[PDB]
Amino acid sequence: DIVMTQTPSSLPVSLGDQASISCRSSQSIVHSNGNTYLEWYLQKPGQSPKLLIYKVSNRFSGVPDRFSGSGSGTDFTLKISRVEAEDLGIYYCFQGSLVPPTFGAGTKLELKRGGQVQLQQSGPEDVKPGASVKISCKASGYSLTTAGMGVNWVKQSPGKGLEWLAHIYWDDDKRYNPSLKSRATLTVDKSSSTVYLELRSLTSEDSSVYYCARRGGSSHYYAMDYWGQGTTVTVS
Repeated sequence: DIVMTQTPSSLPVSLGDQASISCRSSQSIVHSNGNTYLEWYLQKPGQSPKLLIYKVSNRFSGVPDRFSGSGSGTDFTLKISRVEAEDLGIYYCFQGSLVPPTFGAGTKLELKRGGQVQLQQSGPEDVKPGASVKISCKASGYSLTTAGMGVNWVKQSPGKGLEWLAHIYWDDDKRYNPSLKSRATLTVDKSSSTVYLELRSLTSEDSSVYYCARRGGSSHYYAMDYWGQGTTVTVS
């Protein structure tokens, strides 16, 4: 099992400053075919994460020239040349090359003090311990069955960071994270283009925000280029 290590935990900066974040893997992240799948995501304070960099070197569309991938092998570094007010948030590094894809611990960029594809998620669910939940993600602006498309489910707990939960593929290949102890079930409604995640036995540990994200094409190297706004699940 693979562990991403994000070196700076904090790294406060001032506007217009060089910024560098590092990520290091417990094993070589590379794939049987010619490829390291490593991504950099930005999460601004009140919002879902968003894709910055994929295939370790590549800027996703809309991402300004400030950002650069600059990694190889077991060691990768994201760099911002000139920091702007927009660039403030928590940065996560992500490996997609192995079976339980793992996120980095995060790095929070904060100011120094002084001197049309869309994914829609169902509403919040409050439930009692032992109960079950079914949350939905409705994709529009594209087709779930298009080659290369997939849907990842990722969970964010307070303080526990980002954790990968499950995946469904355009051929309806469904894979889960053994951490869930087979309590998860993915299903699909093709005509409504809606993917359903079901959690079977709930404890307070399962209380988190649940995001669904689209693994992009083979063009984006299966980086998650579009995210839902999240669904808050709360266990009494």
